[PDB]
Amino acid sequence: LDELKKEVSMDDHKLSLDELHNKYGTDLTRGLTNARAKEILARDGPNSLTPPPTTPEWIKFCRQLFGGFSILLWIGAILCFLAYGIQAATEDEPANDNLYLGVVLSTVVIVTGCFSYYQEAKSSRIMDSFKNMVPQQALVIRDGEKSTINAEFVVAGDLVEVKGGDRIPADLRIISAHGCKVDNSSLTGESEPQTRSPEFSSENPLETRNIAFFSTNCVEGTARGVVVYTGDRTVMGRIATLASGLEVGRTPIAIEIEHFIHIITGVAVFLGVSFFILSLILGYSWLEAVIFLIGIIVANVPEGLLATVTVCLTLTAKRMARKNCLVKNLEAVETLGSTSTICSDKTGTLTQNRMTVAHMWFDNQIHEADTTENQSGAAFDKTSATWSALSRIAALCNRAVFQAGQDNVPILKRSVAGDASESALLKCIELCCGSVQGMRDRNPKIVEIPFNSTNKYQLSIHENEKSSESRYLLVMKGAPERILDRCSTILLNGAEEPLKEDMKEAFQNAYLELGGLGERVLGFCHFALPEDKYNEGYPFDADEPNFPTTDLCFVGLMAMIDPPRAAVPDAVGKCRSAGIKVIMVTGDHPITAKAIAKGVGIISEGNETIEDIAARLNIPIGQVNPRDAKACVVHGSDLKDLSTEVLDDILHYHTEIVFARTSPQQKLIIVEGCQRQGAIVAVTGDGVNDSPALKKADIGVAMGISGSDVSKQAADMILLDDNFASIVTGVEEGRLIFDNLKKSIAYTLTSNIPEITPFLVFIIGNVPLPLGTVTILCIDLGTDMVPAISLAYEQAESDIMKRQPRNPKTDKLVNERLISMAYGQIGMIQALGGFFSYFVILAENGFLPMDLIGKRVRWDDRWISDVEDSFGQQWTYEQRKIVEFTCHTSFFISIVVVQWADLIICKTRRNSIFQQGMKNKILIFGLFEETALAAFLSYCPGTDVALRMYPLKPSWWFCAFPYSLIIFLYDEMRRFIIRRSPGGWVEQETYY
Amino acid sequence: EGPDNDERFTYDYYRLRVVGLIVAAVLCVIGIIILLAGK
Amino acid sequence: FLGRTGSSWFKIFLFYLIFYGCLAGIFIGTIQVLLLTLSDFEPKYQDRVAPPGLSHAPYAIKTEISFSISNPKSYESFVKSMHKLMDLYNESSQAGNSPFEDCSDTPADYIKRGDLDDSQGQKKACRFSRMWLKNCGYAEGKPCVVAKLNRIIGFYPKPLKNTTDLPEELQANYNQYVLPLRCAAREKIGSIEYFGLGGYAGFPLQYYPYYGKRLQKKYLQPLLAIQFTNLTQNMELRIECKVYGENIDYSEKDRFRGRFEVKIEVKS
Ligand SMILES: *[C@@H]1O[C@H](CO)[C@@H](O[C@@H]2O[C@H](CO)[C@@H](O)[C@H](O)[C@H]2NC(C)=O)[C@H](O)[C@H]1NC(C)=O
Ligand SMILES: CC(C)CCC[C@@H](C)[C@H]1CC[C@H]2[C@@H]3CC=C4C[C@@H](O)CC[C@]4(C)[C@H]3CC[C@]12C
Ligand SMILES: *[C@@H]1O[C@H](CO)[C@@H](O)[C@H](O)[C@H]1NC(C)=O
Ligand SMILES: [K+]
Ligand SMILES: [K+]
Ligand SMILES: [Mg+2]
Ligand SMILES: [Rb+]
Repeated sequence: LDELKKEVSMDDHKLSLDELHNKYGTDLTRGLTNARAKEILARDGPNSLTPPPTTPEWIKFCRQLFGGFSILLWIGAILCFLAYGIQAATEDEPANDNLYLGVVLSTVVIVTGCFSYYQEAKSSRIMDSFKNMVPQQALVIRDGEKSTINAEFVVAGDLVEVKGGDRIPADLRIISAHGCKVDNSSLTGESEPQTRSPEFSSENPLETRNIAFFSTNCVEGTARGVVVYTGDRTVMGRIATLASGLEVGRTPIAIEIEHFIHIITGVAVFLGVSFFILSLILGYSWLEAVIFLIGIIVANVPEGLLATVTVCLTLTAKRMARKNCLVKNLEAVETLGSTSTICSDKTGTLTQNRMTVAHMWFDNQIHEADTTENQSGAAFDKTSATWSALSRIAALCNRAVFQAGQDNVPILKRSVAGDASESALLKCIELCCGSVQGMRDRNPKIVEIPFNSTNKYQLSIHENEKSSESRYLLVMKGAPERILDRCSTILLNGAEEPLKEDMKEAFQNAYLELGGLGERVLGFCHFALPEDKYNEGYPFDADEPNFPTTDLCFVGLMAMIDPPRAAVPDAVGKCRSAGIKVIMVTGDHPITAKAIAKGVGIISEGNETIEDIAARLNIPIGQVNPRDAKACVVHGSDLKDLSTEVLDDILHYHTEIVFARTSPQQKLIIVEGCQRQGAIVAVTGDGVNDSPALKKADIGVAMGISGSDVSKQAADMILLDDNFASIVTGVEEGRLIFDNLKKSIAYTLTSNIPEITPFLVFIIGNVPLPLGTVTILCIDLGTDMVPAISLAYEQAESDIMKRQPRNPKTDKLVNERLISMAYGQIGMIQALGGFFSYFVILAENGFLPMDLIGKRVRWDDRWISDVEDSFGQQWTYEQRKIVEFTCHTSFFISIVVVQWADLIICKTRRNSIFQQGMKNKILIFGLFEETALAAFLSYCPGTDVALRMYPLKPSWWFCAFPYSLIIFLYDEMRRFIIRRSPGGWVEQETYY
Repeated sequence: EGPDNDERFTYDYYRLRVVGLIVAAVLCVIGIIILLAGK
Repeated sequence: FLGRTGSSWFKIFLFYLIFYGCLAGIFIGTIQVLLLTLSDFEPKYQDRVAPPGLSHAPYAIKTEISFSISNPKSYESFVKSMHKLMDLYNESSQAGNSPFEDCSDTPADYIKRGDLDDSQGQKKACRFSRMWLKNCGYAEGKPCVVAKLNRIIGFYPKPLKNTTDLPEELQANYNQYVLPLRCAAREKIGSIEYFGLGGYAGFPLQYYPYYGKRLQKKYLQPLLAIQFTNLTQNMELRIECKVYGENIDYSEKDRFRGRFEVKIEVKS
């Protein structure tokens, strides 16, 4: 469906103005007829974007109500009402058991539904942001007259007019223009104004001057044009549809959840029906056969687990909110940890998005300035008298000014009225020479010639601030070579000197080096005009050369670039040390893209492209073995004629990849290419041209300050302070939460065994029921909750940023090793500790373990109010039941006591508690509150009715203590083996 | 005692409940203290 | 195979065999020590049987015994359980001076055979003749229910003293030696008739305290036969038999805590 939109567009900028009118039945001068425009409206439809059909929240909520655990809990809830129905008909049961348990279980499903619904959130308003880029109104020429109309009423063929400050209402063929410049950052991510004129200037319509696009704005001048595309058919309207239309897809974390749901659901249905038939064979009435099944359901399903996961995710997202990293989708909290490839935009993401002075060439020496936002570098020069001469030209031969009321904000961050290069120079001098306004007050400008297309230079004449002179100084800047052809002397370390071929060659060298760094280079020179030839009232003519512009003194060079953000180089290296592949994907030109790649460490030192090898060896590129080149730089124009299989080979064959001059669909294609190889991919960006890629990414991260509204709609995560170091933190947090989820899951599952085994022995042994159904829910929904959550606050056991990204095909959240430990080893020890306390309670009340076998028949018989114990005493029905429920209560408390040790062992997968310590305060809180809850549930009056919880005698609490301790020792010995031999036996069997 | 051994079939479940609830409360307070060591 | 290789499948079996073996051996060990802390003659706790339960022979479907007099197999169900109990109180079961003793044919005081020790043989229990149960196949019309006080080791059932007012106000009040049992329903549409030891409507205190199964096997607890020769027919009658005493109490939950709940209906 969207495969059409993933392709490069076709256009009609090649046609003549006249020819273009024939195609759209239009007038170049009079414009369309009121009737013809209305006709075309009904024909083509409105100049608007329609949002894609969404899934209502209704269906979204209910889709969770049927996912494995909820299905089993539904079967339980209904099976409760089943047994209740069968009762209400047969023998009038005045009880509330099956009825209430059926109500409780149905509530558990609904509430669990809210948790998973909260986790599976999708806040997407892509198409809405795009719609915000179409103006409310447009100016059209109809019947030879200009009028403002609803922009939706704009059709292909009419004559539209735009001027500085307004949004392009539709894709236009420029037919007339006067000084028109446009901001195409929507399509390129670059905000430098692009001229628009009627002349065709490139085969590529996205590069030609005679096309203006919807989603962009006119920055200055005026233009008229013929509408060629409207609504969804515009270049960026298609990007809108592509972006808004892209299928979301399941996250890595989501896939893991479903996976263990299958496992646990599997064992649940297995043991469920495996013992349902095992009971009927033993001659159990279907009346009972279902009651046992309900218990089996409740025992096997970890009722509180899915909600635990959600809370652990939420708590991890809260910590990241506190580092200026907003998470829109709870699952995106983990994806960053599983990320193996980052596709990053350059401008406004890796870079500050601001022309900044990078180097200066004066005194036959290359000086480097500090490009960082917060200025974390050092000085270059202050002493040289040459510097002050260059500094003066940079301030004086400059027409840029700071906007009013910025004195509060830092120099480099403040808004400037002017072109990017003049702003850069302004901020450079203001920083290291103080107030520039001061320099422009001490040296009043009397005449100037602003930068001309033809002159290729800008000159200014000022009254020298010096009192002993107060004469006229000439300054000029422009193209380095043009400035050179106008110089005779060079200000070396203070004093001038003739411009010999020697210094002239050093100039060329300096010029070539700076240009090689992808930096824009300017020349600077001045000339102190002779006093006798220029009186204090001498008039200077700016129109006609009234003053010399030759034999001037060359002062120096200055170079500039849109520099990396301070934290970016280090963040890139850190991603790469964690084994994450970092690719650059930018709408910017290749020379600039490549230079920043080396600056931030995308391309490491020494690595070459095929073009680099060819130039170094002075040989044809076809003569170069492409396998000798680990780095590559792909232009979008070449990308366009490559198949995906060939794109896949590029991705496979290079470690250091730069995709430059890419369109928005091309970014999507590169992302998909990476994913196709089985990689989890993150995208980082800030422009509307990142929207499709951000949507398709497993996780999209947008910049918060510099980011466009669209990009932040398309993302899963926002960096609110533009701190790229947050990606590094995000991946670290993502890995940590993945491990801690394992700990929390194992902990929760472990207590399933002591809830399952009592029901089994109840059938096979014919003893009184050791633990009840209600009692199970008091564990999974009550006591285990805070402890399970607390594992989310566990510190790393080792340097997680030192390991490679997990293999999502092999490294699962829940594997066989977890089940073996939780179900086969620790849970089994917990089961016994439960049974022990059960036998203790009964034996101390007169029913010794031996006489318990095959007694349930008489025990449950409501009409036998005289059962004989081991000592020959006789018990009524309600009397023995009180002891039985007291058994449920102590078995319950036994679970809590054995979960103490389990909580401590689940703390660490490898390390010892004596190494990791007990610095998790939430965990300790869990221990205290868990025990408080259990005690309250046993001793609070009335709980014997609502939950069948009975007061325990002090000695009862200590039954499971020896089992709780064996767990601690056992797991500590086991992990001691793991560490002592990384070999594999204990490791490959039990290492979560 | 002999025929007056009524105490043999008696248990102070009332005190046990009072003590049990005291303990539960104090464990609840202790937990808050440790948690609130930083929020 | 599914998971691993044969070599791995073996090792995982050798482990869980030794592992579960140890766990079973430990579990058993903790059961040993538990038993080692317990007496053979007396349970550690008795507060959960404390107030004695009162149970009867007619096995009630739901605290109810409804049947038809004009039908044979209508009551043959209740006669099965009635027989089961009384069959134990046979004279052939109580033979010789061992381990039985002839005790007062009239309600007497308690009998202490020492302590709960094995320092003596089987503590000798009082004989009880089912022949003390006058009038009661059993009552084919108007049932002859048999009551019973639940056995508790070292329990001395103490009758109420005639200090103040009483339900069966002072009638045949053998204050010193009888634990009374008065059945009731207002709703007085019946005819209560009690049979027992010495002809009294109670339990003779000479059968106490019970020394337990280990120290007193073949021991016999006193019975109290109750006959309802009601002149009514074809209606559910809620009859409650209540025992009175210093050590006797009741509960709204446990409807068998020192009392009966019988729903007789001679639907004939
Ligand atoms: C306990 O006493 C009952 C009294 O009914 C015995 O029942 C006797 O059963 C036999 C054989 O079935 C009959 O011939 C008699 O008529 C019954 N009564 C009597 C008085 O002998 C019963 O057998 C006795 N049980 C034991 C174990 O001795
Ligand atoms: C109540 C009692 C009788 C039930 C005992 C169940 C035992 C036999 C179960 C419980 C957990 C189980 C193990 C759980 C995990 C694994 C790892 C997997 O890669 C192979 C099977 C294996 C090794 C299972 C084998 C059987 C097992 C040990
Ligand atoms: C009980 O049986 C005796 C004979 O043993 C008889 O005289 C008497 O009438 C019976 N009593 C009743 C109330 O039927
Ligand atoms: K995404
Ligand atoms: K559990
Ligand atoms: Mg950008
Ligand atoms: Rb469970």
